[PDB]
Amino acid sequence: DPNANPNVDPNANPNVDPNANPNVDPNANPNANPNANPNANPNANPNANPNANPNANPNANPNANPNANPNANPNANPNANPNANPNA
Amino acid sequence: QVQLVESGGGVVQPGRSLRLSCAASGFTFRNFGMHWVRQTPGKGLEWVAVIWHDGSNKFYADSVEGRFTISRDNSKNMIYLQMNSLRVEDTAIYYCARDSLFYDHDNSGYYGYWGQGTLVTVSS
Amino acid sequence: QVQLVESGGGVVQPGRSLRLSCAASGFTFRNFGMHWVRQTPGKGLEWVAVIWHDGSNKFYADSVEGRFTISRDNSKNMIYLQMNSLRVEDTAIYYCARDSLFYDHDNSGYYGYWGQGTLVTVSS
Amino acid sequence: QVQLVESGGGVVQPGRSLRLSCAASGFTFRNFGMHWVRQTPGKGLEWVAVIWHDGSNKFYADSVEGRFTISRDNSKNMIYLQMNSLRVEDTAIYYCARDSLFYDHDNSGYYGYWGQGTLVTVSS
Amino acid sequence: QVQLVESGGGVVQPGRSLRLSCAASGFTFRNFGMHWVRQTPGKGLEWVAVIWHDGSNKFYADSVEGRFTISRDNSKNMIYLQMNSLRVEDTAIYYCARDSLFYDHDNSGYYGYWGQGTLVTVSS
Amino acid sequence: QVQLVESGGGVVQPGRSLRLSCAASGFTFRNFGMHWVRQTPGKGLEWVAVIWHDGSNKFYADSVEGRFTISRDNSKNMIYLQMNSLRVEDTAIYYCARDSLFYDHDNSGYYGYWGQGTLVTVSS
Amino acid sequence: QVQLVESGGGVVQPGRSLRLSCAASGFTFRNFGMHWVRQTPGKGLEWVAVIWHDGSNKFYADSVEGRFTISRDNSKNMIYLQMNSLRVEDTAIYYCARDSLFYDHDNSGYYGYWGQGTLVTVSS
Amino acid sequence: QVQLVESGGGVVQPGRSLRLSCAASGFTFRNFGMHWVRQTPGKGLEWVAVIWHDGSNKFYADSVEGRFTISRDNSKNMIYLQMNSLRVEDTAIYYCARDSLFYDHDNSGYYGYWGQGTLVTVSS
Amino acid sequence: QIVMTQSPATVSVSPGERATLSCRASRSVTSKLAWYQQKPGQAPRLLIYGASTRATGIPARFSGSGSGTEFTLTISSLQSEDFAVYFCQQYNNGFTFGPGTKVDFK
Amino acid sequence: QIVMTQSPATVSVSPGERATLSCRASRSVTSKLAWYQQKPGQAPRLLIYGASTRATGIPARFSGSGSGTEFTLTISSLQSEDFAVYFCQQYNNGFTFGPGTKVDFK
Amino acid sequence: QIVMTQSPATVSVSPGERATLSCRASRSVTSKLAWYQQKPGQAPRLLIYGASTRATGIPARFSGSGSGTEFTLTISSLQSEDFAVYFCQQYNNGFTFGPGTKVDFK
Amino acid sequence: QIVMTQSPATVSVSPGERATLSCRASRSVTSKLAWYQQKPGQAPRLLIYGASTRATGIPARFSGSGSGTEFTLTISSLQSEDFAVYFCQQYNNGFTFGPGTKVDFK
Amino acid sequence: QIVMTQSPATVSVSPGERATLSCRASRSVTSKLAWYQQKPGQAPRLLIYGASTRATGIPARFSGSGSGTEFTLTISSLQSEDFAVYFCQQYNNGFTFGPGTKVDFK
Amino acid sequence: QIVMTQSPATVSVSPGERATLSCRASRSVTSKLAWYQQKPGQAPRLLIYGASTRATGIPARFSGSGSGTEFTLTISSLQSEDFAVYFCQQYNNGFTFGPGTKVDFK
Amino acid sequence: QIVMTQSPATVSVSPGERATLSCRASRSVTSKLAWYQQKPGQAPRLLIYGASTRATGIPARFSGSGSGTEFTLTISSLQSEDFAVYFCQQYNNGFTFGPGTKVDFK
Amino acid sequence: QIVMTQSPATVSVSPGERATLSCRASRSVTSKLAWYQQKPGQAPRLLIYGASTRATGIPARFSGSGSGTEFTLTISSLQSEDFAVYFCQQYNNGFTFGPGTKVDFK
Amino acid sequence: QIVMTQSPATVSVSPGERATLSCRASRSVTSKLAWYQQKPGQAPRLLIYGASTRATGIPARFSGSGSGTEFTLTISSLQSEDFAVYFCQQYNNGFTFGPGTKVDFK
Repeated sequence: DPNANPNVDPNANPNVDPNANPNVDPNANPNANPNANPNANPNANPNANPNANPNANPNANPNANPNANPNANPNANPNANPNANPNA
Repeated sequence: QVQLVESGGGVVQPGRSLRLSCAASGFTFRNFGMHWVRQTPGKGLEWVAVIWHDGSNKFYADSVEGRFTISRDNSKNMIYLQMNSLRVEDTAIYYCARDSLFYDHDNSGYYGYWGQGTLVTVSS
Repeated sequence: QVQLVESGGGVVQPGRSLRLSCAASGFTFRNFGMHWVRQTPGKGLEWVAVIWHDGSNKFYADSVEGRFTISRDNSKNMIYLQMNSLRVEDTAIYYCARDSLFYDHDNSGYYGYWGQGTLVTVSS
Repeated sequence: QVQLVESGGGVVQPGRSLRLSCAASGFTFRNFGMHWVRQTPGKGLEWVAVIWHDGSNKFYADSVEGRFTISRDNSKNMIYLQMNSLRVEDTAIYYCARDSLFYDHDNSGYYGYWGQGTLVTVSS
Repeated sequence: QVQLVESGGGVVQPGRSLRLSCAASGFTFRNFGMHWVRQTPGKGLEWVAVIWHDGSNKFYADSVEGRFTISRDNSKNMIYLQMNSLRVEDTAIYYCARDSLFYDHDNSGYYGYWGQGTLVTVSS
Repeated sequence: QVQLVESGGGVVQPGRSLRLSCAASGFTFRNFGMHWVRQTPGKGLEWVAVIWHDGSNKFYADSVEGRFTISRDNSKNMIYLQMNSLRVEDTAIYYCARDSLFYDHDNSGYYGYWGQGTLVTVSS
Repeated sequence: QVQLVESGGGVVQPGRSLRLSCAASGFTFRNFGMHWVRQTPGKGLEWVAVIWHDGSNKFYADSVEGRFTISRDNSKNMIYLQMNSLRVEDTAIYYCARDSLFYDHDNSGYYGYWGQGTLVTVSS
Repeated sequence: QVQLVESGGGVVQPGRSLRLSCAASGFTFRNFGMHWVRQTPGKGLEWVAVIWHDGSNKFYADSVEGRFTISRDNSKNMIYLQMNSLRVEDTAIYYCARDSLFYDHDNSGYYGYWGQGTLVTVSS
Repeated sequence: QIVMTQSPATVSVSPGERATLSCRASRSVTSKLAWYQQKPGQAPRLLIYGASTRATGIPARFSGSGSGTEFTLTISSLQSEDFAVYFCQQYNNGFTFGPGTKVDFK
Repeated sequence: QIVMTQSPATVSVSPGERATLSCRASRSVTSKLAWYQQKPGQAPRLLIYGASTRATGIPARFSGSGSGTEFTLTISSLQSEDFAVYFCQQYNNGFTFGPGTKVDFK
Repeated sequence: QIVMTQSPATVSVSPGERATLSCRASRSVTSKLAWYQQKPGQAPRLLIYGASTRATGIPARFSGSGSGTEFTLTISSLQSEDFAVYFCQQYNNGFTFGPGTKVDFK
Repeated sequence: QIVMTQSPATVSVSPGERATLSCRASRSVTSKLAWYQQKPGQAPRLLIYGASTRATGIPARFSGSGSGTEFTLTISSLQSEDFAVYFCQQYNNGFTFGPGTKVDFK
Repeated sequence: QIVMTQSPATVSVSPGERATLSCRASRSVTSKLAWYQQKPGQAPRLLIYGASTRATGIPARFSGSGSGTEFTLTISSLQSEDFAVYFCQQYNNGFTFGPGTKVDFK
Repeated sequence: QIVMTQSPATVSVSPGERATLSCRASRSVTSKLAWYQQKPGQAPRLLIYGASTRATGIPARFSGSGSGTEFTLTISSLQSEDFAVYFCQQYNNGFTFGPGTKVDFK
Repeated sequence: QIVMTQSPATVSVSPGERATLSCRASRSVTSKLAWYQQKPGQAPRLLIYGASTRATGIPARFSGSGSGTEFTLTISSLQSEDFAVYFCQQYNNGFTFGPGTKVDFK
Repeated sequence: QIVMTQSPATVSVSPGERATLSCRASRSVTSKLAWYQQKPGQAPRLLIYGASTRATGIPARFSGSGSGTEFTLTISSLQSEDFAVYFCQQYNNGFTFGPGTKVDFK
Repeated sequence: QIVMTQSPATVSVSPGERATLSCRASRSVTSKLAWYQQKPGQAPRLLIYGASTRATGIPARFSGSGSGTEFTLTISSLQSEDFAVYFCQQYNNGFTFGPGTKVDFK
C-alpha cells in the first residue's frame, strides 16, 4: 500500500522485552571471521601494566639449557681489569 | 528550520543515468520518510517515489516504475534518487520534500517542508 | 523508591545552549525508557522527548524538533537533554519522567514516576 | 540429571540484607538462562527475576524492582540473588528454575527444571 | 582434500564412558567449527554436538545434554567427544562433520564434509 | 613510497610445488595484514589468502583451501605463498596486495596498494 | 612468621627529603614483590609504589609520581622508599605490605602481610 | 614536575633528513609511552607517531608512513623522531607529548603533558 | 495530534462528597489514557492508567471509567488531601496532556 | 500484566475417571502457556509446555489443549499419584502464575 | 524443536526419468535447508545447501527449490548411481534431520 | 559467498562526457565496496573505497555512490588516461570481485 | 582509575547478630577484590581476597561474595572481637581503596 | 578515520558569562574524547579527558559532557585567563583533532 | 592456586576390562597435567606427562587425554599389576596434586 | 622433545628439473632449522643453516626457506651430484633430526 | 653474522651545509656501533664510539645517533678538511664493517 504511513510510530514500547530468549543461540556462525581487521591496533594501551604479577614465577624451567651457545665469546673485554683487587 | 537542498542536476543525453542527492538538516532524519516530487511546466506537480524511515519499503510512480531507484543513508542524512535510462519525458524540476509536519498516524502523505529543487534536462 | 532528581537549570539568554541532567535510582535504569515533560504555566503539561532503553531510538515533540537533543548513559544512570537555540517559548519547569510503572507490552507511554522538576527561564 | 540446589536461606529482620545461592549441575550452565521463582502460601507462585546466559540482561518483577539483585558466575556454575531491604511481604519459599527444557528460538520463558527450594522468612 | 577419520569406537556397558576421536586434515582446522552427527538405524540422523573455531562455545542436543562433552585441539587437528554415563539408547554410528563448505556469514550449520563413521554399541 | 615486488614465478608441471615471495618496503611492515590476489584472464580478479599483522590468523579462499599456505617474516619484510599440489586451474598472475590505505577499525579488507604481479604457469 | 618492621619515620620540613626503610623476615624475600601503602585520616588507605621481585619494574601512584623512588636490596631483606620534594599532603602512616599470600599467577595485587607502620609528619 | 623539552629544530631543504630529540624528566620514563604531535597554522593539531613503553610497537600517521621513524632510549630518558625525505608539507611545530595523565587501562591515547615544541621549516 | 479538553474548568465540592471529572479527546484513544494529580509545589502523580487500572499505592477511592472519546474520573469520597488539579493524558497517538481541572473547596 | 484465573478451585474425581482443569487469561497469550504439578513438600514439575507439547518423561495421560484466552488440561484416567495442585503460567507477556487448582479424592 | 517430515517414504523410478523428493517442516525455516545423499555403507554427501545452491562437484542434475515449510528435491534425469536414501536437514532453528526418502529401481 | 555483476560489459564514451559504471551484489554488502582501475599491463589501482571515500591522490573527477545492493562509479569529465578496466569488490562478507567493465573511445 | 565507594558508613549490630557490608565499583572489577580489617592502633589485616577466597587463619565466620560492581562482606555471627573498620580494595585496574565502613556496638 | 568538526568557529562572551563549545565526530567515538586549551605561544593544556573527567589542577569552572557523536564543553563563569583556542580530540579510532574554536572578548 | 579433584574415589574393574579415571581442575590447566601410579609401599611412578605423552617404559596400555579443565586417564585392558592409586598433578600454575583414585578388584 | 617429519619419503626428479623437499615440526621452531646432505658412504654435509642462509661453498642452486612449523628445501636445477638423502634438523629446542628424504633418478 | 648497509653510497654537498650519513644493520646491535673516517692515503680515524659518544679530540661538529638497527651520522656544518669516506662498524656480535660512504664536493 503506497499510502501507508512511512514515519516511525513514537508510541512503540521503549522498554526492554523480558520475553526475549535468554538462551544462547546454537545457530550462530562457528567459523572464524576472515573479514575481521588484520591490521595492528594503534589505539591499544602503550603504558606499562602495574597489575602484572610482581612475584617470581616458580613454573620457569629449572633445568640447565642445552641450547645455550657453546662457542667462546670473542666480544668479551680483552683489556686487563683495573678493578681487580690489588691487595694480598 | 527544516532545510532541504537538492543537487545532482544538469543536462544528460537520453538513455543515460543521472543521480540526485538531497541533504536534510534541522530535524531527526532517521525518524521520518522522504519523498521525491516532479514539477513539469504545462503538467503540474507529479509524484515520483516514497521511501520508508529506514528504507524498508519503497514505492514508485507508474511513470517511473522499474527505472528510478530511491535510497537513503541515515548516517549521512541524505536522500538519493537514481534515475536510470532517462527519457525526454523526464525533463522537469525535481523536489525533495518531507512527509508531514509532525507525526500523525491517520494523516500521512502530505508535504510539509519542500526543498528549492534541482533541474534535470534530457535532450540531445 | 524510584527517585528522579533534575539539575542544570538556571537563567540563560535566548539563542544560547543549556544542558539538563536527570539522575535516576531505585530501579534497573537500563531496562526502561525515560521521558522529559515540560510544564508551562498558562498552557499545562507538554511532552518534550522520549528515548529508548538503549538509546537506539529518540523522538521529539514538534515544537522542539531539530533544536533539542535527548541522550542517556546506562553506566552512570543519568539522563541528558541538550537544549540548543532556546526561545522565549521555552520557559517552563522540565520534569524527568519514567515510562510505565512496570512492563506491559500493550500499555506504554504513561509516566509512572516523576521528578521534582527543574526550572528553566530564558530572558534578557 | 539437571540438579538445582538452593542455599543461603534463614531468618532475618526487616530492613536487613539476605543472599541466596544456587548451585547448578548436570548441564552446560553458560548456555541457558535461569530464573528465581517465589512461592508464598495463600498467594501461589510469583516470578522474581531472570538473567541471560552470559549475564548481559537482568529483569525483575515489579514488587522486587530495585531491591533485589540477581547475578551469576558461569565459572563456578552458581546463581545468586541479593535481597536488600527485605520486607514482611518477602516471606516465602524461593526456587531456582531453569528456562526451557532445550533451546527453541520461538519457545522460551517456561521453567523446565526446578530446584528443591529454600525458605526465607523475615520477622522480629 | 578434506579427510576426516574417526577412531576410539568399540563395545561398552551401560553406565560407562567412551572417548571418540576425530583426525582432520586437508584444510585449516582452526578456522572452522566441527559437529558430531549420530545415525541410528530406524531413527535416522540426529545432531549431537558442535564446537566453535577456537572452542569458546559448545552446544549439545537435548538427549545428550550433560552427559556428552565435546573438545578440540587446534595444535593436533583433533576433535574429541567424551561420552560419560552411556545408555543403550546411544548405540549408533557417530560421524565427524565439518561445518560449511566455505565461510559464509549468513549460511552456516550444514555439514560440508563427513567422516567415514565409527560404531559405538552399548550392550551387556 | 610503497613498493611491492614479487618473485618465485615461472612454469611448473601439475602436481608440483611452487613458492612465491613478495618483498615489501616503504611502510611499517609488521603493522599491516597482507593479501594475495589472483588474476586469471577470462575469469577476472580473484582473492587467494590473507595473513594477520603478526601471522596469528590465516584465511584462504575455497578454491585454494588445503593446498596453499601463506606466511610472513616481519624481520625480512617479505610475504610468502607456498603453492603445493598445483593444478592447471592455478595459471594466473599473482599480486601482492596490502590491506587498506591506513588503519581504520571499521574499514578494512580493500587492497589499497598492489605489487606489479608475478606469472605462474602450470602446464606440461 | 612474616614480620615487617618499618623505620626512618619522623618529622621533616616541606620540600626536604626523607627515606623510609622496611625490614622483612620470615620468608624468601627475593621471590615476592613489595608495596608501600599510605593511610591519611579522613581520606583512607592509599597506594604509593610497587617493586618487582628483582627490582626490574617500579610503578608509582599519580600523587607520588616523580617524587617518590622505591628500591629494594635482596641481600639485606630491606625495602626503601626515598621521598623527595615532600609536601603537606604527604603526611600519613606508611605501611610496608607484601604482595599476595602465596604465588598465584592469576591473582596478585592484594597485600597479604602488612607492617606495623611508621608516621611521617610534614609541617613547620 | 614533569618537564618535556625538545631540540633538533632548524631549517632544512626538501628531500633532506632532520632528527628531533625530546628530553623527559619528572616521571618514570620507561613506564609510559610518548607521542609526537604536529601543529601547522591553517591546519591545526595533527598526530604523527606513537611508541610503546619499551619501544616494542610504533604506529605512524598516514601522511608520515614510511618517512618518519620514532625511537626511544629508556636509559637516557630521551625521545627521538627521525624525519627522512622531508617535503614542503611538513612545515610545522612538533610537540613531545606523554600519553595519559596516569595508567587507566580503558582510557589511553590522550596527551596529558606536553612540551614547548620546536619549529621545523622546509623550504629553499 | 489529538486535542484534549476537560470540562468543567473547576469543581466545588465539600469534603466527603463525590466529584466528577470529564476528559474528552478529539479522536479515538481506545483504552490508553492516564490521569494525573498535581498539588502546588509538587510533581504530578499517576493515579489511573490504561482506562481504569489504578497505580500501586493509590487508594480504591479513585475510580476511572470510559473508552473511546469520552472518559470520566470519579472520586467516591473526597478527602482533605484530594484538593488539587487533575490532568488527562492520551498515549495511543503521540503524547498530549489536557488543560487541567481544579478541585476547590466548597 | 496478565492476571491468570482458574475454575473450579477444587475438583473431586475418583481414580479412573476423567478430570478437566480450566485456565483463563485476561488477554490473549497465543500459544505460550505451561502447566505445573506440585505435590506437598515437592517443587513444581513441568507437565506441558507451549500449548500442547509434553515435557520429556510425562506419560501420555496428560493432554493440554487450547489457545488465546481459553485453556484446559485433561487427565484421561487419573492414578493415585495424579492428585495434586496444578498451576497455569503464561509467558507470552511477563511471567505470571495462576492461583492453583487442587485435585483430591472423591 | 522443529520436526522434519519427508513424503513419500519410498519412490520407485526407472533410470532416465525425473524423480521428485519432498520435505516438510512443522515451522518455517525460511531458506536454510540442506539435502544429503547416503548410499549403503557410505557417509552422507552434501548435495544442496541453503535452499537451491549446489555443492561443488555435484552435477547440475540435482535441482532443489522451495522456501518456508515446503521443500522439494528434483533429479532431472536419474542415472544408475543416483539410487540412494536422501535426508533433509534444517539449520534455521537447531539441527533436525528428516526420516529419509529411499529411491529404488522400478 | 556474494556474486557481483557489472553492467554494461563495455561502455563507449568520447573524452569530455560523463561515464557511469554500475555494480550490483546478490546480497547486501552495506557500505563496504571498493573500486579498482587496471590499465593494460599494469596492476589495479584503488580509486574509491568504502562506498564513496576517495583514495589519496585520486582526482575529484571519480565520484562513488550507492549502498546495499546497487552501486555506481561516476566519472565527471573523462580524460584520455582514464581508459581502462574497472573492477568492483565487496569486502563485507568474504572477498569477491566483479567481472570488470571496459571503457573505450567512441 | 577506579572509584571505590562503601555503604553504609556505619552499621549498628549486636554480638551474635549477622552484619553485612557493601562495596561498589565505578566500573567493572570482575573477581579481583580484597577485604581488609583494621582495628584501632593496628595495621589492616587481609580477611578475603579474590572475591570470596579466605586468607589462611581467618575464621569461616567471614563470608564474601559478589562480582563485577557489587561486592559484599557478610559476618555470620559477629563476635566481640569483630568490631573494627573494614576496607574494600580492587586490584584489577590500579590499586584503589574504599573509604571504609565501621561496625560498632548497638 | 573519524573526521572531527567544531561549531561555532568563534564565540564572543563577556567575562562572568557562560560559554559553550560544541564538538561533533563523523562516526561514533563512544566515550573517548578529550579537550585541550592552547594560549598564544603556549603548548596545549589537557582540561577534560575521556568524556567528562577533569585533569588535575583544572578548576571546577570547566565542565565537559557528551557521548557518541555530540560533545560539548561548558565554561560556567568564564574568567579573564580562559580566553584561548580549544581543541577537540578523539582517540577511540586513531588520533584526530578538531579544527579548533577560539573564545574572544565580547 | 588450583584445587584438583578426581572422580570417582574408587573404581572396580575385573582384569581384561577397561578402567577410566577422571581428573578435574578448578581453573584452566591447558596441557600441563601428569598422572602418577603409586603401589602400596612404593613411590609414585610417572605414567603420563603433558596431557597425553607417555613416559619411557610405560606400556601402550595407559592412554591419557583431555585438555583445559577436563582430563581423563584410560586403561584399555587392565592386568593384575595395574591395581594401585593414581594421582593427578597439574604444573601449569604451582604444583598441586589430586586426592588419588584407587583401582580395586571386583 | 620435537619430532621431525619429512614428506614425501622419496622424490623422483630427472636432471635439469626442480626438486622440492618438505620438513614439518610438531611445535614451532622459529627459524632454527638446518639441512644436511648425505651421500652413500659419506658423512652429512651442511647445506643450509638458520632458515635460508647458505653454508660457505654451497652452490646458489640450493635454496631453502620456511619458518615456524613448515620448512622446505628447493633445488633449482638438480645436477647429477645432487642425488642423495637429505636430513632436517632443528636446534631451537634440543637437537633432533628428521627421517630423511631420498632423491633418485626418474 | 650481522650485515651492515650504508645509504646513499655517495652524497653531494658544498661546504657549510649539513650532511647526513645512514647505517643500517640486519639484526639488532643495541647501542654498540662505531663510526670511522678514512681519508685517501691514511688509516681510518675513530670519530664516534658507543652510539653517540665522541672520541677525545673530535670536534662537536661530528654528531652520531641511533640504536638497534637504525644509525645515523650527522655533521652540523660540513667543512673542507673532513671530506673522506666513512665506515660503520658493529661490535656487539662479531666485528663487521659497512661498505663505506663518501662525501664529495657539489
